[PDB]
Amino acid sequence: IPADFVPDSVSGMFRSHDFSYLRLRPDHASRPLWISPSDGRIILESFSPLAEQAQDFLVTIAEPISRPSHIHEYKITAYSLYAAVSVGLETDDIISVLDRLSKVPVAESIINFIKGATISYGKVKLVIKHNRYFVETTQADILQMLLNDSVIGVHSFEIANESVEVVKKRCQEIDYPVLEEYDFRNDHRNPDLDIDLKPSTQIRPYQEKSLSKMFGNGRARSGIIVLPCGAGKTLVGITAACTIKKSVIVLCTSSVSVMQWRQQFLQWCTLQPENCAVFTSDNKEMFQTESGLVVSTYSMVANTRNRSHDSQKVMDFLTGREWGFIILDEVHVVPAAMFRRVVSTIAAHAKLGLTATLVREDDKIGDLNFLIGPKLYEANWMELSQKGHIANVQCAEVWCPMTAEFYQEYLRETARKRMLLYIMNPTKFQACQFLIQYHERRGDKIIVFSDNVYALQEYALKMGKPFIYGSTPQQERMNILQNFQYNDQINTIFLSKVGDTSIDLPEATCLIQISSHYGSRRQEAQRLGRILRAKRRNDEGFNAFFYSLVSKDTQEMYYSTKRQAFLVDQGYAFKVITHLHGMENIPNLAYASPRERRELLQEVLLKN
Amino acid sequence: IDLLESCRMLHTTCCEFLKHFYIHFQSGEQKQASTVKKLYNHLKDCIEKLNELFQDVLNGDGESMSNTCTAYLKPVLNSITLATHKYDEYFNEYNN
Amino acid sequence: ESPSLLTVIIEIAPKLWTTFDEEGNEKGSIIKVLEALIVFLNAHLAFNSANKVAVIAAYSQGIKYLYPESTSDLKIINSDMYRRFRNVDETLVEEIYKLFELEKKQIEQNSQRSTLAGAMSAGLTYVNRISKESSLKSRLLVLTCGSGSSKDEIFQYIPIMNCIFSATKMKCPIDVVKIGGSKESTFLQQTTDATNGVYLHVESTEGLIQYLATAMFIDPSLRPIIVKPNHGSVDFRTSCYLTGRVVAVGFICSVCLCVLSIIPPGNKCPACDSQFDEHVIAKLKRKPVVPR
Amino acid sequence: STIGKTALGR
Amino acid sequence: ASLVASIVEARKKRTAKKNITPYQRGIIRSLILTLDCSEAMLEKDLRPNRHAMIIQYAIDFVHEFFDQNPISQMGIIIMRNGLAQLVSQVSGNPQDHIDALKSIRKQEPKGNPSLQNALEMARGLLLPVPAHCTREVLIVFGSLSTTDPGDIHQTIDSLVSEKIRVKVLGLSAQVAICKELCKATNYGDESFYKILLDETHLKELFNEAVTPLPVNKINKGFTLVKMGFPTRIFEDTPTFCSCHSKLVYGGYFCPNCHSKVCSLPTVCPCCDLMLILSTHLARSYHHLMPLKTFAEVPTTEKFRSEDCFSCQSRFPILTSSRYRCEDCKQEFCVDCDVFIHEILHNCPGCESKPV
Amino acid sequence: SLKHSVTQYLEEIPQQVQNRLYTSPATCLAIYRILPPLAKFFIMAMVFNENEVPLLDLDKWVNSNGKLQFQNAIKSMKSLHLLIPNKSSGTLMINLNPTFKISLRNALTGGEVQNSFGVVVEENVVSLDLLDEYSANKWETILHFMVGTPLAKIPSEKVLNLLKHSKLMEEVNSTGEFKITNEGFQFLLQEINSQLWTLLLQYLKMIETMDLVDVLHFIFMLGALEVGKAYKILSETQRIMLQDMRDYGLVFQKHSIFYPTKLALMLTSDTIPDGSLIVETNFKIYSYSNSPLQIAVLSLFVHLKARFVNMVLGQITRESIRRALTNGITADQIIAYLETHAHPQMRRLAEEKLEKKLELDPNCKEPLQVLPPTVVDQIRLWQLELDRVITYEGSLYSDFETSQEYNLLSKYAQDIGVLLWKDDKKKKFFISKEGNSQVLDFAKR
DNA sequence: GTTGTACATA
DNA sequence: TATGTACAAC
Ligand SMILES: Nc1ncnc2c1ncn2[C@@H]1O[C@H](COP(=O)(O)OP(=O)(O)O)[C@@H](O)[C@H]1O
Ligand code: BEF
Ligand SMILES: [Mg+2]
Ligand SMILES: [Zn+2]
Ligand SMILES: [Zn+2]
Ligand SMILES: [Zn+2]
Ligand SMILES: [Zn+2]
Ligand SMILES: [Zn+2]
Repeated sequence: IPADFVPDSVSGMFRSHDFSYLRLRPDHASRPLWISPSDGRIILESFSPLAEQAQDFLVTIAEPISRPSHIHEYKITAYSLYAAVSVGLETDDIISVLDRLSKVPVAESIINFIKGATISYGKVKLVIKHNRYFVETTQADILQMLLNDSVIGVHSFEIANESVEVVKKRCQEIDYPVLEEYDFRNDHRNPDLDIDLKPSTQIRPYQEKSLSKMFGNGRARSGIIVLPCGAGKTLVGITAACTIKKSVIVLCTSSVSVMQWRQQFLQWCTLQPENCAVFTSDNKEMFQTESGLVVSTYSMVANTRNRSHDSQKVMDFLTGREWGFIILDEVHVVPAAMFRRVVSTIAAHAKLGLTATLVREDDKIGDLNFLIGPKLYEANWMELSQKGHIANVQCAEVWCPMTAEFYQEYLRETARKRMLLYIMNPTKFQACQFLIQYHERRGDKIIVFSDNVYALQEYALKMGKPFIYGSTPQQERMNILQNFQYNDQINTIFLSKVGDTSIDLPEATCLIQISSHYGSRRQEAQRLGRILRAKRRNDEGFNAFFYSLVSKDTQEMYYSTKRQAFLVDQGYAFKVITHLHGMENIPNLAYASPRERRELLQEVLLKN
Repeated sequence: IDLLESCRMLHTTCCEFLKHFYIHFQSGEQKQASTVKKLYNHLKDCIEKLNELFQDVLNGDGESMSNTCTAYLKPVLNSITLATHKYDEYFNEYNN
Repeated sequence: ESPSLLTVIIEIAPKLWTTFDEEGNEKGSIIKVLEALIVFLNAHLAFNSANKVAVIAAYSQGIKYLYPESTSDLKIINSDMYRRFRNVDETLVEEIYKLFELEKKQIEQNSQRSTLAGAMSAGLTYVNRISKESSLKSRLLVLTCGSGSSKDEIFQYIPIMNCIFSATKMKCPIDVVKIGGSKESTFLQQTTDATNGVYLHVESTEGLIQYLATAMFIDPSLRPIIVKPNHGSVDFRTSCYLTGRVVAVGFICSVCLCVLSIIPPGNKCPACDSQFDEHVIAKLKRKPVVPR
Repeated sequence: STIGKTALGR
Repeated sequence: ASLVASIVEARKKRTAKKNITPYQRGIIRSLILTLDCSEAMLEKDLRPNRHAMIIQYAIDFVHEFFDQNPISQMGIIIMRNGLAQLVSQVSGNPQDHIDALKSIRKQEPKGNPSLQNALEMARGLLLPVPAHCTREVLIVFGSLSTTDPGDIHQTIDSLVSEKIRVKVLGLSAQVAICKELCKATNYGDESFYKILLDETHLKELFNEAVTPLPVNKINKGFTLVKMGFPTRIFEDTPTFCSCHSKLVYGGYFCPNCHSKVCSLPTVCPCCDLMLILSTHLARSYHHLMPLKTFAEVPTTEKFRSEDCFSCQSRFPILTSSRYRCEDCKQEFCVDCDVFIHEILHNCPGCESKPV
Repeated sequence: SLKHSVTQYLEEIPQQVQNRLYTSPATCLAIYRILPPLAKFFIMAMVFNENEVPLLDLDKWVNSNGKLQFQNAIKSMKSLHLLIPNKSSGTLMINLNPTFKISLRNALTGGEVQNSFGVVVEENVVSLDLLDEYSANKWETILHFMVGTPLAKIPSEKVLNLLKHSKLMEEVNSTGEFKITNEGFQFLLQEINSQLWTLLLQYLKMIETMDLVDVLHFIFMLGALEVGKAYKILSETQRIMLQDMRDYGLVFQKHSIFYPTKLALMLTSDTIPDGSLIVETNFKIYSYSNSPLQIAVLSLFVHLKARFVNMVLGQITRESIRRALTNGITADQIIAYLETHAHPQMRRLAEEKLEKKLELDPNCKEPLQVLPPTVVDQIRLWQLELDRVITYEGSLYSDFETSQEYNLLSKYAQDIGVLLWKDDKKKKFFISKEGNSQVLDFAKR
């Protein structure tokens, strides 16, 4: 309150949030940014000049909250600021740009917060030599700051391989955030790999921007690249591996996804098959060439207790060599209790993380800062949707009213048994069948998700359609996916939590949900990703669909409004469908008579 | 519709001769006289056709449409007779 | 629907109205016109409360803005009337008193050219100022007395014809009321016809309010729906440059665009001193060709 | 936008 | 200094407008509008695209061109697929040209441009033009290359022989042939090749071309043109028009053959005599007697009145907010000065001053 | 609705009163400005001539294109009885009211007026410092009190009774409080000119024995007076009227002299947008308004989060919408506020969205919508949540000796519209409490 | 086919 | 901490 600041009669409605004490600049009509002097929130006008010039600067320094059609909303925090400085940015540049783009003068509170979050970047650097990690520094003065540190223990000192996760986290608190850069141009000890992108490739604009933020200064930066599902993160990793020209290892959270890496990898670049090896439960042979590629999964690299005699040799092969590049697909699972060990065991000069969603329920999301690096680039979902790179989706949330017969038992039963009770309500069966028939007549490929295995099998058998879940062998699920892609007879397939992410189905154009995890917002975004890469995503008037069948007046509605809190932030709008037109005229519907409904109630309650 | 189309047909052709006659009449070259004479004869025939059309309408529509028919083609007929009158007056001054 | 600005341009001069009084049997008819104008302006202020009034007088030695008064109180009118009407009427009469006294001082001064073109040009400038300042329509009214035999109206052609185009760009109809012997003014009549205006000629000063309230009271907001009471028909023709007779078909110089009913003497233009080629002019001189 | 329609059942 | 910076910028702008000499300008013109519709026009430098913006400004240019030059003629050509396509013949009807431009707005531009083909077509359309009209071509070039079947130099020489004049409005940068085409055709002047730097400059460039081009001293084509002033008639019954052969309630009557016409100004379809109204000629008087520029009055001397002479606006009380006319010596406000030299074309003080 | 509302009331007043209302030229000058432009043109033509003009002559003036406007102009003029039509010798002669004719002539020609416009004391006061502040504070108090936002100085009993008597600001003694009504929201959305006329019309309707003619002679005369000048004091009834109007912020009179204010002149005629807001699919609000009123009205159905000098940002939530519906605000009005106060960007995008759907088919698949459909659906869906359970007060009828009796009583209730539910099998039916007495009386007979 | 272990959520 | 589900190995 740097003035008399007579409060307005309505100032009471704003509890300590009234920011009218500051005045507006004469050039307000041009400057697009409003800055909250207390909470750090930033409001951006996407319909005014200099909006594009700020849509990228704000992303670098601030993590988005919500980016709807017109008015964007960012927020400045310590985590976001750490990312900007790590790539290389001084407080002067941020202050100059923020002041130049702010309708109102930047308050001292925000200036202090940004100034306080300043680091002496580049003083400490972690290097790898013959599988030995040395914390080298460019000046001797740092030794008095590190060697005398309580936790620890042109100058460097040794550190244990496993203890890297301690020093890096400690380095975050002693004001020296270490940087993991790689001089692959000047690195001759590691055997180089000669792979380049073939001429047929065409790197999209956003892909180049994502790579520029990593190789901007010429040294491979270790960080995370965030792009919408289906944006081409696989090609981003391929390009990063192709330009680095060194042995690379890839970790993906499935066996199907591991295979699709190899197929796409052999396609987009010139890496011959002789130099590629896949390490999964089926086959474990390793490349004998001097420098090659290994594509595997966390489950095959993170296991510690018992390893098979055939797989123990592979782990030694992975650990023994000093790899030059590691790509972590779906990096939202690396900060788990055990998966993070893949960052300390497998030595790698540069670590890249690729994920569409960078959120999770617990607070371990920030652990990525000291594990693989900061967030380099993030792309708006709507920006790529309007440019034709990813298909548009008309999301919907169908309200299926639970019948009285089933609802009467929904109250008495316990919580652990309620889930199975409101997932198999007869009305949901009718809705799912009607939608599938309508879209099949529309010449669409449909995907149905269900976190509950019992519901998945029951739905599959009733409709006589294939299903995939945990117990399905790799060969069977791969065959099912290929058939669903190329076979005309197989129009739709039922998936489960296994295919919730990292499966490429370019022919998919419609998605339906009958079950879902408790409250995970990440799963909803990942499921929607299956259809964002539709082949016919550019023909006029095309609109993919995403249905969420829920039970009216049930605990599922509580989660449904909470399970779509991330998509709403990106700009997707969820509408409520209370009725399906032309649904009664369908000849036959499941559980249409009371006799069948009562039989289902007795059948499901038996398991309960 | 049939009568209206014929009137436009007659009007279009009558103006074409009027345009040609004036072009060859104001040229100022003596050699054009021969062509002017041919055009002048065509204009005289056009007057007869217009009069014949009125008579055809007069005895066909019983004067109900002849008054409107003459009005629709009154300016063109007036222009044609004026052109011939100017030719006759200058012809009298020059030849006679 | 919307407010409309009224700008009256009255042409008052000793030489004009004195001849009008002498020709007729009405003495002091200028008083009758002034009272009618005062009532007319009050009527305009009654059509709406958001419309302004402007009066520009063209006197023998220039122009003067009677209303609004320049930033730089005898009781001509009774004070019982409306405040807004009085605030305008009282100022108008006071400026009239000042101007005529000034004119009487310079009675012996020699004034040969009228100042109607300048007043109309000034009125258009005022219309632009109001439109740009502060969504307001405009209307020009020229209340001139044509009884006095004018010396030469040729010099009024180029200026007046320039006001027509400007008036057509701002959607500002200009109405003209003429009080005099001559029935038609070929320059004023063209101005009204080409600007969606109304031209009216009246011989008797008495009963002028009826003409003003019934003919020139049409606001710009309802022009498209009211048929103008104009009776005269204009030809949009101009007089020759060296003969002074209206020309239907003639010759015009391609350099200065000066109309010429006949070939100028000396085979040279009389307005720009441009020499015409003998061969080309001889082409025009050729006579019609008829067979021998 | 169908909000005033009957129940989705059948 | 911010306010002073604007005033000196205005003074600099007024500097170019101080030298207003009564140059001889050709009021009767014959213009050929050559627009570029090629692959190079698909760029997004001008929102939404070059093709859309150029057509939109072309329509506005057509409206302004005929409003200020009522007795002139215009034609439109487009460069498509390396060939010149004619979309409008030389005519005085502003509606025909606008209609053609609107149709062009739909077709996508493609192919390479060809200045020679467009110029050769222009040479033909302007061939049947009287000697008293100024033959001009206004090319809107957007490409940086030209593919032609013959020697462009020969065509440039031919254009000079026919006394044709060319104005070229480029988009990206200078092109050597265009500079030579404009220079060798405008008697050595190099001010007829304009490259826009933004959308706002583009609007000014089209608006500048509306004014007539001053003629050269050694190019003499003086003559007398036979014109006619018809009288409008009001007929109760519809009559056939002599130009379109349709039923129109009204129309003008020619004074040479009594044949009627629908709209003016147009050449009579019978006697080939130009028909115009006195207003059409009055529109161009300001191009022959331009109003002398007003000079800022220094604050050192004393002023006459505190308010404007024409609009009665209180002069804002450093710099004198007054503009005076030397002919009559009457102060004017800054607002009036703009309106007196752009919309109006007569100084109110001069007219008010008796002589 | 401004000229329609005032005109409509004048059509209800008996003609015998309209003739007396035209005696004061001050009223006629104001009544002259409310008529359509054509009516004023014809009236000005008839005022100065003391003769009768046939209706055919007036018809000749109007062009064929403007023929429709002529029907409305004559209808409005004749309804007010300003135009007296008389037919003589088969000619529908048209004349002007002599009282209205004389009043206009005196006003324009400045004749005797009997101080209809009042007098001037020549003691002017500063308007920006006092008149603007006085009315602005007085008008703010009533507006804020209406919006429900806390404010110390509550309006006097005069206007307070007017509000309660009218549909504005419904109050209940048993509840002990006041809240906005369905019409109250519409009143708040009306411009200052309409926001003032509605109150005056209610006051004029509530007036019981000041004199009706005196009230209008003052209201219309107030518009004649110019702001920022003194006016000496008038009728006995008008004296209390002047004091009463002092509570509405229209006139300032300290402790012999009263001064009109901006609102007094605003009564006669009129005088990016302030209030335009952007609504996203995230249920957020960003309003481009800087005023205590526009912010206060938004709080009725919005959860404000922070304020800036140039804009205010909020969020639509279930609690806020429920808070608005509990006060009686219908969802149809909320969408109207969001639709009538939409930002140009929303309209431009909607037009572009519609444009992408216009050329495709003639149906276009949709009409233009400024704001996303999902916001409308959620707001309407929440309203349904309030009406989830419907309860009626009444009685249940059972234990009928004969079926005919059950049908007779049940059918009678249906005829008078007091039947809510019935069952033939159980011979039971339920009727509303309102119709209980009628059904019981019918049962005995 | 089964047993010992993660990850993701109440 | 309990409970689903998916995964690797024997
Ligand atoms: N530059 C590109 N050219 C062609 N296809 C591409 C390109 N980038 C991505 N794709 C396609 O996009 C789809 C999804 O790619 P993927 O890398 O699996 O996406 P993500 O991992 O981001 O979900 C695949 O069909 C892939 O071939
Ligand atoms: F982001 Be993707 F769907 F792997
Ligand atoms: Mg992927
Ligand atoms: Zn000349
Ligand atoms: Zn025609
Ligand atoms: Zn002719
Ligand atoms: Zn001025
Ligand atoms: Zn001058």
